Amino acid sequence: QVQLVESGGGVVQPGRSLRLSCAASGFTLSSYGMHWVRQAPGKGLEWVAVISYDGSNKYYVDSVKGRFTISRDNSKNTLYLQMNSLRAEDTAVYYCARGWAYWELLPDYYYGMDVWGQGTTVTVSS
Amino acid sequence: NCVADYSVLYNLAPFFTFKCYGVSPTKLNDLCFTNVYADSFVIRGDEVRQIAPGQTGNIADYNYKLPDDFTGCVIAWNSNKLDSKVSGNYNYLYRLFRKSNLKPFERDISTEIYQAGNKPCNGVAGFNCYFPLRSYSFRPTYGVGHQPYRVVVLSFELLHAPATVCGPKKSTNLVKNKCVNFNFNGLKGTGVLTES
Amino acid sequence: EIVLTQSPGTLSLSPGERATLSCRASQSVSSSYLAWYQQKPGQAPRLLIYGASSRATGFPDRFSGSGSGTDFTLTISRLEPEDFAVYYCQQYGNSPWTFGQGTKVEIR
Amino acid sequence: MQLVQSGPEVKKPGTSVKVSCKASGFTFTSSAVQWVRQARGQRLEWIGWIVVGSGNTNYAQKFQERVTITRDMSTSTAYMELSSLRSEDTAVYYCAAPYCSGGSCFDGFDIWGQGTMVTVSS
Amino acid sequence: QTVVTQEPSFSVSPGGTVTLTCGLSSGSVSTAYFPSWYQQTPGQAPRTLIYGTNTRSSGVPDRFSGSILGNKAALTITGAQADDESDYYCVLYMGRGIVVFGGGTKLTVL
Repeated sequence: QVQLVESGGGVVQPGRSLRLSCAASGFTLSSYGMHWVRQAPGKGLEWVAVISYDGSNKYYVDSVKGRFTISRDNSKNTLYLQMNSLRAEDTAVYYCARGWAYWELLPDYYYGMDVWGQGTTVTVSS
Repeated sequence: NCVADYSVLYNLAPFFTFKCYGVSPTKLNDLCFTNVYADSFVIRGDEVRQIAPGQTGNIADYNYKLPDDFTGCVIAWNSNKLDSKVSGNYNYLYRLFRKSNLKPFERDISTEIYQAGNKPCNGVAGFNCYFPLRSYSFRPTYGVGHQPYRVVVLSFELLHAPATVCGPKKSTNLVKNKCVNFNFNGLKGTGVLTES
Repeated sequence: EIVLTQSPGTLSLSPGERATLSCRASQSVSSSYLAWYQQKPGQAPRLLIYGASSRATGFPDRFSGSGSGTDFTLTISRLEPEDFAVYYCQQYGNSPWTFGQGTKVEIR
Repeated sequence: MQLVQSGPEVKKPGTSVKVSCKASGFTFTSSAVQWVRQARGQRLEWIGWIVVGSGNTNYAQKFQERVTITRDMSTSTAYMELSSLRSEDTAVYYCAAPYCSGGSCFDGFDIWGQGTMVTVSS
Repeated sequence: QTVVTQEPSFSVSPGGTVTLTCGLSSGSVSTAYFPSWYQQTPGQAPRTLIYGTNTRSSGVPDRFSGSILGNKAALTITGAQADDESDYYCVLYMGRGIVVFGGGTKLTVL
């Protein structure tokens, strides 16, 4: 079934790194775009990492420019969110959402976030 | 690298305007011209004539301009039932504040807001710094003025060196054992035909 | 959203003064988003100085001032006879474009 | 350069309002039209800013509702309608339209209107 | 940078019609902004409700419908249900991948 499962959550000390894994089942990653959403409890969701279907370009938010890296493996349909320079406020529940496909000709500022999994949170404290 | 026949293209939606420039709508199948580039999209009805080879207008200089020496033409039919939604299908839109006149057949892709110079708006999207596009409405019912018209603009090149789509069609039946002329595949001749 | 409350009200001056026309700002509104409107009673206000940055195309010379984010000040020196009417401090950038109170000057 | 309003109005208190500002002297394909509120010996007030190109408008806090503005592509004009206001509004409306040519143009509203005399009474 | 205008929390009895609002602080809202409305049950995964201001998600009832209201995006709820009490979030589109979320509204059902 079309599902995005996030693995790699836990306690990472400040200043360290982590490669958060996102495994996709049912659909092909190269045909759809992804959205990374940070959702802290009791507050609003926030957009961090997004990648197009073809990986032709990289988009992020200002707070995460040059400090988080997202990479893809289309050979086996896998996603690797590399975490760098973690801080205590990064603790939130992260969801991976799926963007629309090129099979349907859609305009730019591509629409996405149609389906997403349970998500996984991170813990950065010392 | 295929043969193209628009004889079957006669069968389409009743709203069908087929006017072409540089070639009459009948003599293309026999011709052996080079590659062809097409692109299509659905438009508000009133300006289907505003789009044409190289005339002024709000839409001509912003998203699509058509060269005057236009080898090829447009094919337009009605897709109102294919496009209109009860609440309105918000899916189509066009550049509205381009600070230039877009030439025919160049890629024009951008998503940043228009800025009229003067003062540094710096992405506030307030006054004198507007965001173009400003999508259509596509009401479930409306007159032909804003009726979504599916129009394809098609341009085939020339110079005959890259033979791409080309010609020879319209075959003919056979005769035997009679003095006749013939052109089997491009070679001309005359005489009698026999089983060899 | 309206906290301008320009200091000059109705004060009388003899010709050849050191007049200082000042507008405040509600927020840290960028320059060129202000306007000084000269309304003669009976007709519409006229735009002379916008944002205290540069003058308009054609208007009287030898008066111009550059202002801060919340203190736009200009100097009037030896004004001509008919520059005696209500002055409007006007704000751009904000929705709505709230308007100022008005400044009166006259002679003893 | 030229911006024209209507003349004086004598109107019955409470159906709607009709008022126009038609501009010229500049390219009206991309510009602004500014409506304000003024009255004889009265505080100046702001109405709105609109264009003909596409719907992009905001109002003051007390004029958010009971208001319509039609863009009116033709003849380089803009219409304000459907006041449903009160009777004590014998006030001036004014109009404003800056000049533009090519897209990069002035920011201020120098070409002001002349004013309208709206009178609703018994 | 712009901020979407939203309300903290609502309280409406079941079976009624309520309006959810999201607007643009930088100017008037056009449909090119692609408003989107999602429900966030606390501690769980959100479910797609409204994208494009005129389309539901697959299987969503006719109760949660979005629209445009002046310079505000409006989501209409008819026939409130006990499950409708949830956190709600808006999405606005700045070109080439800038999705913006506002304050979020806790629509509680009495």
